[PDB]
Amino acid sequence: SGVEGAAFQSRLPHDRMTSQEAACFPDIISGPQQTQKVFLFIRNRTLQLWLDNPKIQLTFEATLQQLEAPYNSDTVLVHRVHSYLERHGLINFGIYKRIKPLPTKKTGKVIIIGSGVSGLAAARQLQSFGMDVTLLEARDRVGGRVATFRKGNYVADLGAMVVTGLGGNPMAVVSKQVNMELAKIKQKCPLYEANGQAVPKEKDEMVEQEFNRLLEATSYLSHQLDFNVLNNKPVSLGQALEVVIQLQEKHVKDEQIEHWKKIVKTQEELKELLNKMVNLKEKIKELHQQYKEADITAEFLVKSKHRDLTALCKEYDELAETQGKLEEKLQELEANPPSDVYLSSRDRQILDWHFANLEFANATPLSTLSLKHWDQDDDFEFTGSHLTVRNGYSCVPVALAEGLDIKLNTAVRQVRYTASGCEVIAVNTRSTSQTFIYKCDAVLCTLPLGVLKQQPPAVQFVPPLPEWKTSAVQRMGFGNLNKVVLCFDRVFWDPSVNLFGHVGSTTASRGELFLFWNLYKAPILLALVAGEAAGIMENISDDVIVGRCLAILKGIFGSSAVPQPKETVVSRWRADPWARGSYSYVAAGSSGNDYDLMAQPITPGPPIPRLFFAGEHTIRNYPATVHGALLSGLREAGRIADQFLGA
Ligand SMILES: Cc1cc2nc3c(=O)[nH]c(=O)nc-3n(C[C@H](O)[C@H](O)[C@H](O)COP(=O)(O)OP(=O)(O)OC[C@H]3O[C@@H](n4cnc5c(N)ncnc54)[C@H](O)[C@@H]3O)c2cc1C
Ligand SMILES: O=CCCc1cc(F)cc(F)c1OCc1ccccc1
Repeated sequence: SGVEGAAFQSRLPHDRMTSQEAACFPDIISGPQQTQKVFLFIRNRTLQLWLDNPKIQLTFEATLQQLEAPYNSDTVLVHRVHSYLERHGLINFGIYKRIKPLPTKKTGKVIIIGSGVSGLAAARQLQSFGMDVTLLEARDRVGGRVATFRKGNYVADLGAMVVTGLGGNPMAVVSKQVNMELAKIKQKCPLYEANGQAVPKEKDEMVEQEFNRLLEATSYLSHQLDFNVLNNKPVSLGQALEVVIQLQEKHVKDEQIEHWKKIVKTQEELKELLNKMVNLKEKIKELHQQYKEADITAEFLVKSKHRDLTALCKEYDELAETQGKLEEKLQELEANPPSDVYLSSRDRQILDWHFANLEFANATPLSTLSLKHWDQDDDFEFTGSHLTVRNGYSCVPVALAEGLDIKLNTAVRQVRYTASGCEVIAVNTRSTSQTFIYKCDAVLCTLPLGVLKQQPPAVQFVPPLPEWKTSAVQRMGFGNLNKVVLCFDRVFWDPSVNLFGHVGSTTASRGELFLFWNLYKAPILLALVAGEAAGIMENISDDVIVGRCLAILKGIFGSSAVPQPKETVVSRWRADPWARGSYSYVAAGSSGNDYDLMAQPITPGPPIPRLFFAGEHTIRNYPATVHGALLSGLREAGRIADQFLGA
């Protein structure tokens, strides 16, 4: 349906009130059910008006004018619902044409640290709400971990590049607003072994299905058997995977043992039976001779010796009947051995590609992921196919930056917050002698988790952050993932596949250049460096790592088919001082709850909150994504306006 679709697209149940709405509308939840349905229709229709045209501000008046009778008669309720949706960034978010120009006198000063998607999303909200907002950004550009390389006709994303399903995804709104060219990813992903040979289809399917089985077994261990703690330590996904593989190997060795036992027993029966048949020949050879050694007692002696001879001969033919039914049982047993091994050496390498793919998705070696919680956010996945941004994902933060007071090359060094306000201290990155002091009423910190983890600290908080916050910072995972960009003047790969895989030769290096992406107008290939390889490869120069790419590609397509690239770029996110990694993951011994602790604002002791937090590491249901960063900025903007302008 139409207004039901609008609730779904807003990640809301179309036919009941959320807890958040119950808090804000307690008179509605406690009142008659009929009025609750009116509330839900006003809410849903208001979201539909916005989602149907997110390029213009949806005002209260225009909401009222487009509601059909009887709904356009309860002016007060319509206003209450519009204001609530607006305050929480469910309408009039992103970048859109303002109908109401900005208030000329501001109310409250907010310093936002960092001009990534979360800081930008919050900044636009707070500016719409009539506040004085300034973003301090250490880089010479906006976007943070959205970072697009552009040169000539080449476009390639070094940070985020994939939009997950559009159903429920706020990026569907921003896409319409910014005019992103999205393109669905084709799922075919052929694999090539380290010698460049294609993986045969049957081995590809067999190994992939084994990967699915092994992973489901860890989830059974975790969520049915509650094997999550061992020797007082949290179990990791990698650790659980090693256990389920050990049991598969045990199973192979057992069935092998059973099979050898069947062989041996059959051999022993034949050995015994032949020995018995031997003695029966000796017994018949002795009688067959006493049949030639030969009257009335003689005419009856032949009858008796023929009766005796041919009975042993019938005994012997029957034993040769069992002799065949045994050595034919032996013959098919030797021809049907169970498997020698669980995984052939090549099978294992292929299985390690699927693990590498998973270390890509989580940005970290599997031995670091929480067995119990590594996928705690699964239930919030959007619907629809995934897409890539053919024109470069930077179009989103560049569009969101329009009209904001943004200070580039301005690195925050110290954040001071008291019950009387805040001071942010920053230095010019092009001239670190120049110092700046920004006074404000509130600070919104969107610093990446990697920067918050840095010891000694990059940014100093005065007073120091509370222990409950720093230990959450300490527990949470912050992973790494890197990309080599290869720009050619000609397409030598299969233009109709967006993905192909390189199967590494060893487990430890399985994430090295394991996945290639064909996404762009110009002849560009992105290769991923995942897992353990991601951090280690940053110590390799561009030319050497490009050379290793070209060797892989020369192995797959032929040495003469691969020309030298015209441009190359290599990300080093861990070594990047303004990121120190790629994105959070749920570390063993962490949980979703640490994401909630990260979102919690700080209040100076006895008072009102001064220091606020946004960023991909602060949103439990959508971590490590652009849409999660965006949603987190909208959330903190609502919280800050509630504090400084009233709920
Ligand atoms: C390699 C890679 C691949 C990814 N792929 C997937 C994908 O395809 N799709 C997806 O949805 N997500 C993906 N992500 C994750 C996604 O990009 C991030 O979750 C999101 O961009 C983070 O936004 P943020 O606002 O939380 O942080 P950021 O974008 O990092 O914003 C924080 C900002 O603070 C700035 N800053 C740092 N230190 C200081 C300081 N001292 N003073 C001032 N400013 C400072 C930084 O420069 C930055 O601009 C990927 C990320 C990376 C790096
Ligand atoms: O390019 C960087 C990948 C960024 C990323 C980080 C996430 F936490 C979740 C994602 F959806 C995602 O991007 C698409 C993706 C989906 C599944 C498996 C791997 C990647």
